[PDB]
Amino acid sequence: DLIPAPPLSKVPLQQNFQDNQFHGKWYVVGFAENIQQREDKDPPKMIATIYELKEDKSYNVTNVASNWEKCTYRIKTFVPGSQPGEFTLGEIKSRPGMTSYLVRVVSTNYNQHAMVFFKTVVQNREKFWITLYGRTKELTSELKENFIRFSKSLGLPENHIVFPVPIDQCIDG
Ligand SMILES: O=C(CC(O)(CC(=O)NCCCCNCCCNC(=O)c1ccc(O)c(O)c1)C(=O)O)NCCCCNCCCNC(=O)c1ccc(O)c(O)c1
Ligand SMILES: [Ga+3]
Repeated sequence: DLIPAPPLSKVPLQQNFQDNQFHGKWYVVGFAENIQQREDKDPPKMIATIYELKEDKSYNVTNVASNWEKCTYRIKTFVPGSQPGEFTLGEIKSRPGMTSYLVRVVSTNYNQHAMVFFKTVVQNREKFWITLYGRTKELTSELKENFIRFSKSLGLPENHIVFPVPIDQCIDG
């Protein structure tokens, strides 16, 4: 029953993607995925994803998160794909059984919010998710509604949609 990925042609790409303007810290204020919202857990803590543009035009991507022990810094590379705003994972060989990792910036105004679509295939199991990014940790009802609406348009119902809890530890860095 795991929810199938939509066809990539149904996933918008941000027109005229500006990689310099997309840089820096985004708070992951919402997310939806085909796999789960788990189902035996308190609501998750917010993470930050930091996009640093390298000289070769790929992104160094740092996920900053809080766990009971400490702040974690998980780093990967987004290499440009065929169109501005599309990426694939540099370190794909480091993911056992992974044959594909695709990123598509669906929309953004650069200084406030973004939505990013992700898709992965690992031993022929397809996973996809959408993140709602904010330059601030709080966002308007307006944006939360757009995101919910977008998620549903990709076949993700409301019980697959999660709004992480803002924290100060780790992600204020
Ligand atoms: O196999 C995976 C899954 C995946 O490749 C992709 C995946 O399925 N992501 C699911 C994210 C669902 C949304 N979660 C809630 C929202 C907050 N998270 C994100 O926005 C987000 C977005 C993208 C990510 O890849 C990610 O990890 C998280 C991934 O990188 O997470 N991860 C483990 C990789 C192990 C690498 N070898 C061990 C070294 C230690 N790990 C890392 O350094 C590292 C670095 C960057 C990573 O993204 C990472 O997951 C691990
Ligand atoms: Ga990861």
